[PDB]
Order: sequence, then C-alpha cells, then structure tokens
Amino acid sequence: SAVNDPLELLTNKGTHEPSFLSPIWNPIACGVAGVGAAIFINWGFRKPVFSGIQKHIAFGAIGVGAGAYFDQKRNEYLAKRDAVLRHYIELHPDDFPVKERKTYGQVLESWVPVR
Amino acid sequence: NYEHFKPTGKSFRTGLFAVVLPIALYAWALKAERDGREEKYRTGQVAYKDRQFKFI
Amino acid sequence: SEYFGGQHLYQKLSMYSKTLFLMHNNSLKIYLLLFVFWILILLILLFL
Amino acid sequence: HFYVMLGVIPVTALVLYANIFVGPAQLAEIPEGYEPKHWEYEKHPISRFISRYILNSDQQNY
Amino acid sequence: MLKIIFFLLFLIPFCFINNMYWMVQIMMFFISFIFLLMNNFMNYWSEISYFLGCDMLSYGLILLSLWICSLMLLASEMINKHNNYKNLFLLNIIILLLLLILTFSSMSLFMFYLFFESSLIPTLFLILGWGYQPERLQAGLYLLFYTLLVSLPMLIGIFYVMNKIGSMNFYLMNNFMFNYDLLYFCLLCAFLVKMPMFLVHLWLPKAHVEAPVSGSMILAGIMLKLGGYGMLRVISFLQLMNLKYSFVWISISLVGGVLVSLVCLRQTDLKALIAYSSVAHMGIVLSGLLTMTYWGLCGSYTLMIAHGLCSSGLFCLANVSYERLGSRSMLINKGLLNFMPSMTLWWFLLSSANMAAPPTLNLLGEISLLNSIVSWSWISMILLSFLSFFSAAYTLYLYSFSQHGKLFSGVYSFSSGKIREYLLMLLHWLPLNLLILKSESFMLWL
Amino acid sequence: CYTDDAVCRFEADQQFRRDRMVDNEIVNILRQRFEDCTLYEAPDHMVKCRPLMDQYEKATENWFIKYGDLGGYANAKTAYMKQKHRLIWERRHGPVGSGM
Amino acid sequence: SNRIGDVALLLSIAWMLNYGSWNYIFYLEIMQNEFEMLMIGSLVMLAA
Amino acid sequence: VLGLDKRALWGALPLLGFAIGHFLDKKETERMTMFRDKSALYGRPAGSEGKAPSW
Amino acid sequence: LTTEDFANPSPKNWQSYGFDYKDQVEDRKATKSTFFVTVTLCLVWGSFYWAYLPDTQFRNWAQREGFLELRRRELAGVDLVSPNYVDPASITLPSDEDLGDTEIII
Amino acid sequence: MFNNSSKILFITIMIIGTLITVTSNSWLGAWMGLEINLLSFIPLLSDNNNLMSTEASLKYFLTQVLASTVLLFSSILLMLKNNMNNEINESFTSMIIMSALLLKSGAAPFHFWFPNMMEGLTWMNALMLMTWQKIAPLMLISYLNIKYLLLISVILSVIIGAIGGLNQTSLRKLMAFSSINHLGWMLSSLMISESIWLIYFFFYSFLSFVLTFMFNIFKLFHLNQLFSWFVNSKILKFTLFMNFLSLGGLPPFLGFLPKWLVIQQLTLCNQYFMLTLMMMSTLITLFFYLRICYSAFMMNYFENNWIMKMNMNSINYNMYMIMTFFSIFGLFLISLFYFMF
Ligand SMILES: CCCCCCCCCCCCCC
Ligand SMILES: CCCCCCCCCCCCCC
Ligand SMILES: CCCCCCCCCCCC
Ligand SMILES: CCCCCCCC
Repeated sequence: SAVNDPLELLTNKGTHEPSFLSPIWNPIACGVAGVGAAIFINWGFRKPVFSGIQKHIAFGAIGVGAGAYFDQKRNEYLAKRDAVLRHYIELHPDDFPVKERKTYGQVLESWVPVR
Repeated sequence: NYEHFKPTGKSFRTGLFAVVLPIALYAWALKAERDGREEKYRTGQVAYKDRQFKFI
Repeated sequence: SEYFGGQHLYQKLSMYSKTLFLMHNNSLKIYLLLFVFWILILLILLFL
Repeated sequence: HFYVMLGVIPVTALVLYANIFVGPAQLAEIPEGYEPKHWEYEKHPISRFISRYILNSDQQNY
Repeated sequence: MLKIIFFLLFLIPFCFINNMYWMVQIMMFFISFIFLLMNNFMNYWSEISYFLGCDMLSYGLILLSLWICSLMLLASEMINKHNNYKNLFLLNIIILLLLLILTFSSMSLFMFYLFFESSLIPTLFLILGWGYQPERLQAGLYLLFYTLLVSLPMLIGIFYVMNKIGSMNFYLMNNFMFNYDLLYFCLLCAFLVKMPMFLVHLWLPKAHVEAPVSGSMILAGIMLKLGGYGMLRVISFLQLMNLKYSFVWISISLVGGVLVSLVCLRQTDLKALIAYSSVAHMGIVLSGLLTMTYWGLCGSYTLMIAHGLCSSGLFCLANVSYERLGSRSMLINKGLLNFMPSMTLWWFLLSSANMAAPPTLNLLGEISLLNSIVSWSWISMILLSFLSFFSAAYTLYLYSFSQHGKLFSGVYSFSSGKIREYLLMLLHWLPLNLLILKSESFMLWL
Repeated sequence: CYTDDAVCRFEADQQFRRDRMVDNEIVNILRQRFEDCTLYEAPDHMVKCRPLMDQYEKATENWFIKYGDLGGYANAKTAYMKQKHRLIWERRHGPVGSGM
Repeated sequence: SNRIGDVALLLSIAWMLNYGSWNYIFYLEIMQNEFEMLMIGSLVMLAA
Repeated sequence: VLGLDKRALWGALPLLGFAIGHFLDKKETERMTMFRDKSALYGRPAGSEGKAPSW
Repeated sequence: LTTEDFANPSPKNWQSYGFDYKDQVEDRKATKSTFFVTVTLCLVWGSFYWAYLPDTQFRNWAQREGFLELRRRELAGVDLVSPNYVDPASITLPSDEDLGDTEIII
Repeated sequence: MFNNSSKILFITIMIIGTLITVTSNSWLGAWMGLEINLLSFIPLLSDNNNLMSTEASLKYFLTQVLASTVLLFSSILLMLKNNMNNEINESFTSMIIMSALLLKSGAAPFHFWFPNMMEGLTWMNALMLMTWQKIAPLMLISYLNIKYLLLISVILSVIIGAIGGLNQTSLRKLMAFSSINHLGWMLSSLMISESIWLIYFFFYSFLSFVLTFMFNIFKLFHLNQLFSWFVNSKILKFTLFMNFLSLGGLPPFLGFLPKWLVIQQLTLCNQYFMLTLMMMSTLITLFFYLRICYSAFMMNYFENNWIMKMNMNSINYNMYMIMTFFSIFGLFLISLFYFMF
C-alpha cells in the first residue's frame, strides 16, 4: 500500500482473528464477580463462605447472562461506531484526503546526540 | 527536631552556604564546561579520530 | 525542606481550614446577600 | 551442605551423562538444500535440549 | 507472563486456609525457580500474551521482585508466631506481588502507571498495619502524598503523549521525540520523587524507620526501582529536553550522595542509616540514567538490581538485632560480635556489599556507572571521589560501631540466631556473588 | 521504510543492532590481535605491532563514525539521520575537524 | 586511607576505557606520551 | 529429604493455574500466526510452502 | 536440676528452629522443604540451568560472525569497519536551497 | 422511605418533578419542575422530634426559593431579549441563569448553605440531597456555553471543598464538603462531554449510595463513633473501609475509573491547567478521607468494653455488601462497559 486511504484503514478486512478470551472473558469475569459478591455477603453476615449455594448459583447465572447480553450490546455499539466513522469519512472526502506515503529517504529529522 | 526550627538569618545562611550554594556553583561549572565542549564539538574543531571518550 | 514540604504544608492547610470554617459561622442572610450582590453585578453590566 | 550436595550430585550425574554418553556437536557447513532448525545452532546437548523442549525459539518471539 | 500471574491468582486462596504460611513461601520460591527457567528474553518484547511481555530489563526486575517477596515472607516470622493477621498479610503480599509483576510486564506505559499507583496501596497497608511505633500515620501519609503529588500530573503527560502518538506501546513511542518543557517535567518529576533525589527524599527515612521488615524490604529492594524503570522507559523519547535539563539533576544528585553520605556519619538509628544509604547509591543510579550513554543505562540497571538485593539484605540485619534488643540504635546495638558471632559474618558480607565489594554485582554496577559520569564531564570527578569515599566512610561505620567494641551492659537475655535468619542472610548475599557469572542478563537490557 | 510503518522499522532496528554487535566483536577481535602481537613480540612490539595498531585505530575511527554519539537508544533511524547530517556537513563545510 | 586508593583506582578505570581494555601492559609503552594515559598513571600513582 | 506433609495436596490448584496460563500462552501463540513465515529475516521465498511451519 | 539430667538430655526438650515455635514436627518439615526449594532448586539446579542456557542474547554468534566478517573483509579491499550506515549513492543529499536555514548537527 | 407510605409518595413526586425538570425544552417547564421537586423535598427532611431538622429544612427552603426566583427572572429576561428558548451569543442573562443554577447545585462560592444545613439531617436524606437534587440544576447547566463562570465555579469548588473538609470532625459536614469537591469534577466535565458527566455522576452516586449505607445502618454521625464501632472481625472493618480509598480516586478500585475518564476526556479537549489544579485538590480530599481510614487500618484499637454484638438490618446490609464488592473489585468490569467509545 503506497497510500494511507482512510477507507482502507477503517474497513475490517477480516485478517484480525479474535483471541481465545474474546467471546468468553466478560461472562466468566461477571460470574466470578457474582460468586465473590455472594461469598462477601455470606462473610459479612457471619455465615460459612460456601453455606448458601443457591445465592452463589443465582448470582453466577445473573452474572453470566448480564455479561453475555452486555457483550453483545458492546459488539453492536462498536460496529455502529465504526459505521458512523466510515460514513462520516465518505461524506466529507475533502477534509480527509488521500495522503502520499513518505519514506525516511526523503525526510531530514534532527538527530539528538549525547556526548 | 523540626518543631524548634524557625526562619532566622543564621538558619537561612546555614541552608544557603551549606546546600544551595555548592549546588549552584557545581551546576554552573557543569553547564559552563559542557557548553564550551558542546560549542567545540558542534562547531567542528575536533576530528573523529582525535576525540576523547569514544566508548571503544 | 520540611519548611517547604509536608509539615508546614499541613500547618498552612490547617490554618486555611480554620479560616474557612469561620466563613461558615454566619447566618444564611449573609450568603444570600452575597448572591444578591453577585446578581446585581451581572445586572449592572447588562446596562453597560 | 546437605542440600547443596543433594542438588549437585544429580547435576553432576546429568553433566557427566551429557558430556560422555551423548556428546557435544561438531561444527559443519550448512548444506544448500537444508534449512536448519532452531535448536541446531547450538553446540552443547543440554543447550540443544533446553532450546528444543523448554525455551521458545528466537523466530517465534521475533 | 500469564502462567506466573495465574499461579499467584490461584495462590490467593491459600491465605484463607489456616497454617499455610510456609506453604505460600514454598510455592513462591517455586515461582522464582520457574522464572529462573523462563530466561530466553532479549532486547525486544518476548513471550507476548494479552498485553503482557518482557525484555531483559523487565525479566530482571520481575525476578528481583519475586526473590524479595519470597524472602519477605521468610523474613517476617513475627507475624506467624503472634498470629498478627497472617492471612491478611499473606494476601497483601500476594496482591502486591501481582501488582509489581503487572507493572513490570507492561507492554504499554499506562499499565505501568496504573499498577504502579496500585502498588502504593498494599505498601501503605503494610506501613499502617504492621509497624511498631506511633509514627506509622506520619509514614504512610508521606509515602502516599509524596508519590501522588508528582504522579498525578504524569497522567496528564501520558494522555498528552497518547493523543500526540496515539499509542502507549514502548516501541512505537521510541520513534517520536518531544520538545516540551512541561511534558518533560511531568514525565520526570514522578520518577525523580519515587526514587529519591536529594531535594525530595524526605519520605524515604520516614517510610523506612516506621515500616515492618516486610514493608521496609519492599521499599528498599524494589519500589524505588519503579522510579528507575520509569525513566528507563521515558528518557528514550525525551532525549533533547534531557540534554537541555540534565545538568541541574546531575548536580543535585551528585551533591546529594555526598551530603547524604555525610548525614549517615551523624546519625544513630540503624534503620535510618540504611534508609539514607538507599538515597546515595541511587543518587549514582539517577546520575547515570540522565546521561544517555549505553554504559550508563547498562550499569544503572546492574546497580538497581544489585543495590536492591544488598539494601534488602541490610534491612534484614536491622530487624534481627531489633527484635532481640527491643529498640535499635547505635548506642544500644554497640558491639554485637560478642553476642552473635555468626551473625557478624553476614553483617560484614552485606555491609561491604553496600560499598564496593570485590566479587559482587554492586561493584560491577558501580564501576560502569562511574564510567558514564566521568565521560559526561571532568568537573564531576571531584564530587564523585568524595561521594564514594564518604560512602564507604558511612557504610563501614555501620558494621564498625554495631559489630565491634564493648557491650551495652544494660541489656537482658535474648534468643540466639536461628536457621531461618542465616538462610535469610544467605539468599541476599550469594545471589549478589553468583549472578556476576552471568552479569550480561543484568547488564545488557539493550 | 515508510514513516507510519512499524513492521519494517523492527526489522531494520534489529539488523542495526546485529550489525552493531558484529562490528563490536570486529573491534574486539582486532584489539586481541594487537594484544597477542604485544605478548608474542615481547622485546620488539614497537616495530611489529605498529601496522596492527594502525588497523585498530582506523577501525575505531570508522566505528565511531558509524555508531558514535547515538547513545543508549540507538535506532536505525538515528544512525541514518546522523549519516545524512554528516554527509551534509562534508558537502558544505568540508571534512569534520578541518573547521567551519 | 585505603578507600582513597580504591576510589583513585575507580577513577583510573573510568579513564582507561578510551582504547578499550583495562589490561594496561599492552598500552603503557605505546601511550607513554598521551595525556589521558598520564592522567591514568597519576590516578594509579595516587592509589599506590 | 522433602518436607511435604498431607497438606501439600492443596498445591494442585496453583499447578492448575500454571496449566491454565500455559494453555492461554499457547492460544495467544496460535492467535499471532500472521507473519509466521512472511518475515523478511526468517522467511523462505514462494514455492516452498509445502514444508511444516517453524513454530 | 542435677548433673544426671544434663549428662542425659531429654528428647522432649528441643531448641526451636526459626520457623514454628509451637510444634517440633512443623520445624523439621519447614526447614527441609525451605532448604529444598531455595538451596537445591533455585541456587543449584537454577544455576545449572543458567550455566547451560543457550545464546538468548546473541553473543557467541556475534563472536563467530565477527571472525567471519574479519575473514571476508581482510580478503577484499573493503575496510574492517564500514564508516557509513548505507552506500552514499542511496543518500539523496538535498540541496542548500532546499535546506535554507536548517540545523545540521555533527 | 422510612416509617410511612406518604414518604414513598413524596419520593414518587420527587422523581416526577426532577424528570419533568430535565426533560423540559423550555426554561419555564424546567422551573415548574424545580417547584415540584422543592415541594416534594420539604416534607422529607422535616421531623418535629428533631430541633435541627426543621432548621435544615428552612435553610433548604430559603436557598431554593431565592435561587428559583432568580432563575425565573433571568429566564424571562432571556425570552425578552432573544425570543427563543436559548441564546445565540452568550450574554449576562445566561450568567444569571448559570448563577441561579449554581446556587441550587451547591457549588462554590454559593456553597455556604450546603454543609451548614447537612448537620441537621439524617443520612438517607443527605444521600437524597447530594445525589438526586444535583440532577436537575447540573443538567440545566449543560444548555449554557459559558467557560469563564463555569471555570471559576470549578476552581472555587475544588479549592474550597478540599480545604473546608479538614476542620470538621462530623461525618455529615465532612461528606458534604466531599460532595462539594466532587461537584467541581462534575462541572469540569460538563463543558467537555455530557456523557462523561453522566458517568462521573453515576459512579459518584454509587459510591455515595454505598457510603451512606454504612453510616445509615450503624448510625455513625461522628468520627470517633467509627473508632468505637464494634465488628466481630477486624478484617471485615478493614475491607469495609476501602470505599474511602475508592472515593479518593485510588486505583485499582472502582472510583479511579470516573475520575480517570474525566481526566482522559479533559486532556483530549486540551485543558491542562485546571486539571492540574484538580490534582492538588483531590490529595486533600484523600487526606481527610484517611482520617476515617485511621479507624480500620491499624488493626487493633483501644475500644469501649460494654458493647459486644453488632446489629444490622437484613435487606439493607444485604444490599450494602453487593456494592462494597463492586466498589473494591469494580475495575474487572472495565471490559464489559461500552459507554466510553
Ligand atoms: C464459576 C464459573 C463461571 C463461568 C462458567 C462458564 C461460562 C462460559 C461463558 C459463557 C457462555 C458463552 C457462550 C458463547
Ligand atoms: C539425547 C541427549 C539428551 C540430553 C538431556 C539433557 C537434559 C538437560 C535438562 C536441563 C534442564 C533441567 C531442569 C530441571
Ligand atoms: C486437607 C485436604 C487437602 C486436599 C483436598 C482438598 C483440596 C483439593 C484441591 C484439588 C485441586 C485440583
Ligand atoms: C480451558 C481454559 C479455561 C480457563 C478458565 C479461566 C480463564 C480466566
């Protein structure tokens, strides 16, 4: 690519594979947060930590469901954000033009020497 | 000990000629020597083969 | 260094908090009069 | 002294077994049709074992 | 560094199981063993997994922090016998070890800042909870506020660099360079206070004398190295402003370390003299950092690692004699050779390590940090010779007056040395004399 | 390499570091050649080791011309800017050390 | 009185790196007329 | 002579965390498979892709 | 106490090591395991692992390449250390009118 | 709320009046919503068995009635000159509208009623005063594009709310001065991003809503009542007192996140000097937070001997410990959030 086109910069070609934790990190972290919250409730009421597992199971299920739902809402929010940015770039092509890529063989920066 | 310390000209003179004044003359000497050596180095008065501290 | 640092900063902030506590020791009419003065200042400049 | 010797004696046995029974490697030219692997650039068999099995290659980190 | 972090994250629930203090120490030394077997790192960033990776600099700093925290559990046995909240203390040590590993494994500078400010909280908890004097409240407040007052505008600097560059990654930030004075002052003053310059040291002896040994060792061995590692990351893209403004910091950090060395000759507290000893040698480190020579950076990193080891080892000795004599001073602790003769060997082997000890890594760090200061200017020769002469004048007075002479003749009967204390002193000294055989892992981070 | 490209600045910086290392043991091997000349010609090292000292001094001069004054953080960009500024100075003001 | 010699040796080591190796015996007769090597010798003389 | 008594069976959980971190490191090595052989320093030219990958 | 007690000391009276002051069984496990995981593992087996570590930082390879580059450069007329980073024909050399007043640093 | 269903009715008309205020497309509808909110909040905060609660209600009444009449006056002047609901160019009547809104919000130098009245309250009405009653004047400040008056209010609020909270040892006036200091961070975010203000307000109300529950349940109206407060385990009191380090902005707690998003959005919008002025302000706020934190961080206290068991509500202490977990380990939810993109 000899030019840095913003349309080519913003368009998701599909070469970025998502990570292993990318679909699963938010539900397991929210489930761990719910289990720890129920543990913290049982600790403050001077119960055993794993006494009431109904609260543990309910808090974990609430955490996993909320994590999956808000991860989906996050994904559509980011998709709409990049769609807004792409549509604003195609709406005003004069303010975001195609710039020629300029190598270091045409650039004279000032090097900083220590002595 | 700090609660018995008051701003007095003897204490100000001790703090001036004990700490601040050697720092001032030492910084001035470092700046003057490095400015003279930097002017000599950037003007072009020394060569690459007759230069001190080549790290080699 | 403790005179330009933490202990004298604590003494200065304690003195400023003692002074600002005396600002809150009056009745409400003083502060409402201050607000009325500030509104009167902004209304005089509307003429100007 | 007990735990230093309890460390050193299996270390001495492993070093003697590597230096005597499996031996070091010999330097040779690279063949034209052969691309050497990332553990074949090192002389000692313990270094070859460590680079092949335990440590990652320089190419992977690069 | 996901395996180490998840190892400590599942080492967290051992605090809630009773009678498992030494088991946590055993598994943390196993973490140090595995991290010894993870060495394959070079210059750039290796073992990259979920914004975590290290170079040789960060490898040595994580290895030093892991060694100090495991020794810290070994050092703190008074928590175990008195049952003085050992579960909370173990959880504080493991969480602070996670925060120090995470601020050293950071590929971007903002994780370094975030976990660097997160690491101030368990240290403050150690100060406020496990000291012995009424001036604990004066100690942790000085530490917290002297760190925070200069570390809060550096966040504005970080977001100024991010907007200008767009990323916080340490290699992408190496390409750019900036000619702003206030950006330089924000990105430098937090590290200039966090590792003590002479004008801003104040918080260090207050935090060190009050702190428990498990709390003084994490201030001496590490967490001054955060303020050196921060400059090792930051000075790469601020070279021109550093050449504009180095001479004031070099002059201050070379006059201090002579004045600081003359301070220790006129002090009687054992823990305060090592507290000012941390200022003088990292005055050499701070002087060698702001000269951007290759030997300066390499010898600076070497003296950071080795000075952390010997200062934590010297603060180990100041609590062995404190718990036997009730209170530490020069006057009470005069001449402990006739009381503990076998402790005196480690006393000299670690007090000599504070100065130039011949086969240790302290000398190799010091012999190459003097090279950069001498090559920087010849004016600095006068105030370096006085600095090292007064350095070994004070640090030989420590061993000299504490380990020689007539006894106090007013002390009561105390316990002798134990297997734990000699093993604790051994693992501070023999790493100083054994890592010199592979000093290139502690010299070359570039 | 382009200005915004970072995948190729890594390769150029790594080969610059490796060439710096290669030239470092070039100078180190030449210094050991001079020292072995000094030990082997024990009473006559003022005659035999003068050309070896000449090659060592030329190698140190060329090493400082390529790598000198860059500092601890020497990228491939910094040495190229140094070489461009040095060639500009020898184009305009003559060789370094003559004056101007 | 020995630490003055130790720091004089440190400053001699700090000056000796202009030509690379601190093994002086291969450079003393070569550089007996060099100012940096006389300053190395002066620091070594002070240490001794 | 080791000193691990019957309370050392609790230590299987940090080794499980070691296995979890090693599996996540392997998954991140699998995630970074772009430029596996396309680098200019270790990459062979075209027509020789039939061999096994290096890592 | 008598001289028969001191001449035949009791097993039940034990001088405590530094780890646990409650049980004798807990000291004789903690000393052994702490000496195993520090002295044997970290300082002997770890030092053996470091002694046979590969060239993670390229130093032996750099020495070999130094001998090889001194072998080739002494054969030809190319000098032993190149003074220039690249060839000067690839240097663009912008003119003095293009530079104008620009800081040139040597 | 407590002891009556008519207080639930007053809360309902409170929510109705505030949501009438903030949704109004005219200043007159916003003004009548403020009248409804004032009508709702006079009877809560009034109790005839308390001699100072009626004086606090009188102080609130006089301050809000003076501020609502100035707000209607300058609204009528804005309609008189620039006949639409807003103004094209900023003038002095917009400054009078902003000043009358700042008297309702409690920002400096019109802050003086706020901690002088909070001594007369309970803790739940304090929480309703410094969270929900700051919805309606702060959301109406967003319609005015004035930089100097808002900047003066921000600087004065962060200077005074930090300095002023050092002297009081009573927790209600100290927390009121803390709410003045957190008001300046809200007003500093009000002229860069309304969403970032909403996030700082939501997390500030979350930390206020969890710190009220520790004081409402155990009735902690003084600083030494914290030192005499009995817990059955000192590690529990150590964990419960970490919310003050959260409200001080210390990472890795939850309250570092809204301050951090304000600092990030301020630096993107090229404000640096008042951000640095707010760095020195929040150190003093963290300093008078630490005097509360003296009561749990030393792990052992010379405590009163007669009290032996601590007592709490069921549902209130159950809801308290859900949010105390999220006020400590709330930075693990940084991946879940999607507002900040
Ligand atoms: C205590 C364990 C909580 C997590 C259980 C496993 C949850 C897995 C993620 C949620 C489902 C994702 C489907 C795509
Ligand atoms: C065929 C040659 C086999 C050689 C095996 C050498 C094994 C060395 C293992 C070194 C690491 C040990 C870690 C505990
Ligand atoms: C006291 C008994 C300890 C061992 C059994 C309980 C813990 C099992 C942990 C299993 C982890 C995989
Ligand atoms: C198969 C891997 C499971 C990992 C679970 C924990 C992730 C943080």
